[PDB]
Amino acid sequence: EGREDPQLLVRVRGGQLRGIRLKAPGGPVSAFLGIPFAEPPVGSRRFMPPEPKRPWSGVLDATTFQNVCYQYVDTLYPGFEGTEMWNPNRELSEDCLYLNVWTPYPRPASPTPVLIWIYGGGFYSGAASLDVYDGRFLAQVEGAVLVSMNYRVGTFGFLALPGSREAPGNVGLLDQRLALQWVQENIAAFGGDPMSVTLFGESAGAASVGMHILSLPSRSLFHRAVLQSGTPNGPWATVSAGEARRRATLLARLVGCNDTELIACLRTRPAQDLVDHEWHVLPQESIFRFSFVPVVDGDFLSDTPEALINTGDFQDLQVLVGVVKDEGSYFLVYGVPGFSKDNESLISRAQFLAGVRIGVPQASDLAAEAVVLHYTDWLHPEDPTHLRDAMSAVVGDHNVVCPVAQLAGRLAAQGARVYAYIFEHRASTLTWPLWMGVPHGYEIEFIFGLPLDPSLNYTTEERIFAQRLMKYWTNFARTGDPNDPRDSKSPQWPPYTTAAQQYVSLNLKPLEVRRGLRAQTCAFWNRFLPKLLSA
Ligand SMILES: *[C@@H]1O[C@H](CO)[C@@H](O)[C@H](O)[C@H]1NC(C)=O
Repeated sequence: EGREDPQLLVRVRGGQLRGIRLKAPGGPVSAFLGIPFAEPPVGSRRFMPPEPKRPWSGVLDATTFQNVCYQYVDTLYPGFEGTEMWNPNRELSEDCLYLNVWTPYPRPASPTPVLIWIYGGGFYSGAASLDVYDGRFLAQVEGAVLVSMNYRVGTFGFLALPGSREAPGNVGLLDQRLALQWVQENIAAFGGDPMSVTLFGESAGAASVGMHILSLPSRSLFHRAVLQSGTPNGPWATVSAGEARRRATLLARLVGCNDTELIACLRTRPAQDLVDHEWHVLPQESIFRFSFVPVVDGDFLSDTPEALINTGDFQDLQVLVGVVKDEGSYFLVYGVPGFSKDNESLISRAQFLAGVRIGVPQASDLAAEAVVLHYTDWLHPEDPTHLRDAMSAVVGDHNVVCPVAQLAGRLAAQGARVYAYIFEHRASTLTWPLWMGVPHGYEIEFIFGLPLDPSLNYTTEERIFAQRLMKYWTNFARTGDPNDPRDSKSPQWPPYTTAAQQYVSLNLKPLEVRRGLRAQTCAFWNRFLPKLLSA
C-alpha cells in the first residue's frame, strides 16, 4: 500500500482486505467482495458443519465475487433471460463460502444499520453474486450496510443421515449462521452497527430467515426479520429426519454407495455426480418440491416449524412478510403438462386434475378432489382461462400464500410486530409471458433498486416506485416500522393483527390497506386440509 485509495483498506478478524470503489447512479460505493468466512468445506469436510476461516497474511483482494456453491444449473429454456438471471455467474466450486459487503463511500461516520441478504433457489441453487442482489443501490441511496453470503445448497448443503457425525444435516443453515457471526464480530470495521442487524431473503431465503428466528443460537445474531414469499413452515421448506435418511441413502445407492462408511463413500464422489442424481430422489412427481432441504433434526430445529411457531414466544420480534400476486405461475412450466412460456397455456379440465396431483403431491385422492372442488368455478367448470389461473393459484396458495398467512397469524397472536404486504406490480422489463402475471421472484429487482440504473430500461414511475420500496425496507431495518416518521401525507401501513388482518398493496399507486390474506381459501389449506389427513 501507499498508492491505493485509503478508503478501500479495511482490517477484519482474519486479516487485511482491499475492496473496490464502485459506480452507482448517484455516486460511488465501497464494495468488499469474496471475503472468506469459513474454511473451504472441501474434501473430508463435505457434508460437515463449517469451521471458521483461518487468518490469512497480506492484503486479501476483495474486488470480485467469489465462486458459486456447486449446484444444479437450469436448462429448461436455454438462452432465455427469464431463467438465466437466476443461474450461477461465477465458477461452480465446493470452495464457495465467501461473503460480500457494500457500504457508502466514504464509509459512514456514525454506526449504520446492517441488512443481511439470504438468497433463495429452493435450497438447491442460488448465489449472492447475481445482478438482482446488487447491494450498490441500497448502499448509495439509503446509506445502508449490506451483506450477503454464499451458503451450501443441494446435497453439499443439506444431505443428511440424522444422528450421524459425518452428515448431521442443516449445514447450509450453519454456513448462514457463521456469516451472521462474522457480521457481529467484523461489521463495525466497515461502519456497520452490529446492534442493528435485519435479515431479509426471498423464497428459500425467506424460509432461512424464519429458521434463524426459530433457532435459539441464531436469535442473538439479528434484531429484525423480513420474509419475502417464503416461510419455514409449509410443505417444501423442511423434511422429517426419516424422509432425509431415505433420500440420503437412495442418492447414495444411485452413485454406487453403517452411516460412516456410506458418507465416506459419498465423499469420494465428484461434485457433479451428486448434482446429476439430486432430482432422482423425490417420492412423487412434483413441482415446488426440492430434494435436500432443512431437516427437523431436534438440534438446529428442535421441533417442526409448525410446532415452533404455534407455541413460541415472539415478544420482542419485528417482522415484515409478504407475497407477490402470482406466486405459483412460474413453477407450472417446470413439470405440469399443458403449461409453457411460449403459449397462453390454456388447459382442459383433465390437465387441471392432473396438475393438482403434481402440485399437491402429498394429497390423497380425497384431498385432491377437495382441492379441485374448492378451486373449480362452478359457473364455468371447463373454461381454459380459469383452469389455467386456478392451477397457478393452487400452487401459489399451497406453497407460499397460505404458509405466509399462517406464519403472520401465529406470530401476531404471540406478541410479534408484523407488517404484511402483497406485491402487485409486473416489471415492464419482464420476459415471462403475460399470463404469469406478477411471478415469484420479481419484486426483488425493485427492493434492490435496479430500476435506478438508467441503463436497465425501466420506466420513470418504476424508478419512483423502487425508491418507495427501498424507503420501506430500510425504514423497517432502522426502526422496525416501514413508515416514515415525518411523512404523514402518504398513507400509513398498519401492522397485521388477528382481529383486523390488515396488509398493504405494493404497486405504482399509493398504499392501499386491505383486509384478510386470502382468508377463506387459507382456512381450507391451514385448518381443513391437515384434518383430511388425521383420517
Ligand atoms: C403450449 O405448449 C405445450 C408444450 O409445447 C403444449 O403441450 C400445450 O398443449 C400448448 N398449449 C396449446 C393448446 O397451445
